[PDB]
Amino acid sequence: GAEHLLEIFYLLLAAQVMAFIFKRLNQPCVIGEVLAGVLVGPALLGLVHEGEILEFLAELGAVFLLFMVGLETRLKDILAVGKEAFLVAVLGVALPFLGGYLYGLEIGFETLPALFLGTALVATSVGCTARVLQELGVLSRPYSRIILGAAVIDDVLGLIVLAVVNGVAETGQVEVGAITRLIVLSVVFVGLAVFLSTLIARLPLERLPVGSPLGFALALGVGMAALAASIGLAPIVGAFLGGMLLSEVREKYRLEEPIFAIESFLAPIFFAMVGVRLELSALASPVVLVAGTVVTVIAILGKVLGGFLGALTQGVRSALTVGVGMAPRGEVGLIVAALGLKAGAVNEEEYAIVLFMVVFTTLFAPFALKPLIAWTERERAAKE
Amino acid sequence: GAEHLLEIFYLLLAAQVMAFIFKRLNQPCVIGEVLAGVLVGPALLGLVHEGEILEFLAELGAVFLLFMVGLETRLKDILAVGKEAFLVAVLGVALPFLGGYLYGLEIGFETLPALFLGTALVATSVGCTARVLQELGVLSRPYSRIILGAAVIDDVLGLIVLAVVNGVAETGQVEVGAITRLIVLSVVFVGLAVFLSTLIARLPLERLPVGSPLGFALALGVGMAALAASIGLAPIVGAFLGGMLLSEVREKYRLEEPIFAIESFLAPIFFAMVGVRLELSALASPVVLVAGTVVTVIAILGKVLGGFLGALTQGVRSALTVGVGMAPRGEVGLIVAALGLKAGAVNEEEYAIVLFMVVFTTLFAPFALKPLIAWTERERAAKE
Repeated sequence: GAEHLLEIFYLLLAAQVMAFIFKRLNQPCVIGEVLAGVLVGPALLGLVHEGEILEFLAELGAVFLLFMVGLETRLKDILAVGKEAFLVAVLGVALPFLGGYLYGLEIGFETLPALFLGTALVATSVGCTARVLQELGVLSRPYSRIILGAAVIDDVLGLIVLAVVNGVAETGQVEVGAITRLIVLSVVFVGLAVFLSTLIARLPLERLPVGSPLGFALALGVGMAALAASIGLAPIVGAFLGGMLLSEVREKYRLEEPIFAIESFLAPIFFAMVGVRLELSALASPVVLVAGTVVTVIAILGKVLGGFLGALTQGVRSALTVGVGMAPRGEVGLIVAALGLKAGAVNEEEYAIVLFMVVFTTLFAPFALKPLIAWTERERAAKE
Repeated sequence: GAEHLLEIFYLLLAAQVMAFIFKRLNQPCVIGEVLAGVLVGPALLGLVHEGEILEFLAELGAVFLLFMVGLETRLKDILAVGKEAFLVAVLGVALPFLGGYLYGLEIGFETLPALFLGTALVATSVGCTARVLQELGVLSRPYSRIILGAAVIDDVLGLIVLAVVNGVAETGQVEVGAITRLIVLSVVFVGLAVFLSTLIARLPLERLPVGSPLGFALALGVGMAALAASIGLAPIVGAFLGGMLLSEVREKYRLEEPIFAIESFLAPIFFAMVGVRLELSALASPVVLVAGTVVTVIAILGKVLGGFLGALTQGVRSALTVGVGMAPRGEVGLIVAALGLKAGAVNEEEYAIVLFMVVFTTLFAPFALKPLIAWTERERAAKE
């Protein structure tokens, strides 16, 4: 009711104000839209509290947020690259996950809670890294295609891991059987989506008893997510594949703009509500600060070697650009933390740590990647 | 959760299918988007049931639906007319309200429930009537401006009535004092909005600590609705005035399209959920059919004289065009019925009647108004 209408108004308003601040600070994405949630949240103001309704508008936020990403993914542009991206993607999953789990047990975690920190480090922000390259306008360059190409695959792998970890979360001590079934269910469904998505362009929706091409995209997006839930996979990342289907007809039917108008509404709520859950005790906690800073460096170095050994193919100057470029975590890492806390496998202390590092990784991207792209362009300006 | 994601998917899907059907039947608006709700609803299929979440997504639907209308209202175009529209608007409120209340007591209603049927007959669909004139492309003609101009004012008056009726609904036997306060609160707030809205064009949002002109429109829209609720006025119609503010800067900042992309998402849910609440007993009820058909004719004739005596100024040929043009009820009439049922002042039998006539009035508009506009154009083609 009007209880929540108010609450939403304070969420949107605070997010707008915090957004104007951070764009003026030249820190593009997924920072102020959280701290705005902290601000308007219980911890500081308390104009908004977490209700079941505002928890759902946070789901649609994450759903539409990854639906937008799945809509902007071209499977022509990626295939010309991804062989070298799939080398980075596998390293992108492998290196930081161990960094989370191994280091996690040393901070006194259990079996399950340790896996969640790893999965939180597995993810990569595909949204923020693209934003950085857009202003530079350098994205057309190949070393940018690898980073984004890997980031797409990596986020899909971050789902399957998270899905398995949650399968072990729901039911403890789960045998490898239920795990292996998710891996098969995931791979086939994705491959079927990829397979179907390639067959979409040849099939216009005109025969479908549909009232308009926008409506069908939505109805398909929510349906693809709901079906993913019935299979026992995260609905958030079940919509991303529903957008891969429509990514080829993206321009033809005029989708990208309106679907972004919806997403630009709901996506703020998701990032705020994640900030709402943060605590005063959580922020500035003596052990969290140390281990939070440490695990952050573990995340970077893991990505450096992962973005080097995997990107080693193209060049030295390029390999470094990929190592730093895969640094940001952002959206999915929150969908991990957000998922883990609600299942009850994530402690308030852990949630602080995850929200601590994602902030500092996103802070690190423009302060680092920006001069490197310049230096790579210089070396290529000589040898061309 | 995935319970509702599913439910939403069946709502959107059914609405899309029912929309393709009705557009093919040449019955433009707010018919299949309800019966789709009946279809997927308990009464027939039962894939969707009414939860608290899907009741809220029905509110945002009605909110964004009237926010869209308030955004498309120009206060330059209206002022050149409205003197003759305000003659129709007052008749538009006066005639059918008595038709509801007087006739209502004869069907065995009480004091309060009788007022709701009247208020349900007070409203006019501004959305459907505009749609009809768009295809004909005749809307630029003046006799179309009166109908729409009156329809805008009428819907604002339909709010204040409904607000008073609800004030008497919440607390029984309410003294004229609390009623008179709402009338003052309503008139001033609207006049202030109208006053402010005229002062908006001179003031671009550029100085506001805002991240983007879309975000501010939303945050303002929800805020204007939430503030309306705290005053004890329907939030649904508190957003309409928040869009009047932005109606002058409508084109400048590129709002109309994206805000319609959101509304084209949420607005279906509102019309479906209204259909969901309908009953098998409600549909095809022996007394409902009679009184439902009767009160429908009472609604038309009330609008005929109201759209004649008020529109009598321009011409005979035009006066008839207005009488029929004000026939459709649509959106707000549901917001009445929907409001009345939840407060508990509306019986299942009454809800049937209101949803019965709005269907038959909307059905009546194209089957009637269409040839009349032609005949008015012919008489004007001779005398020009």
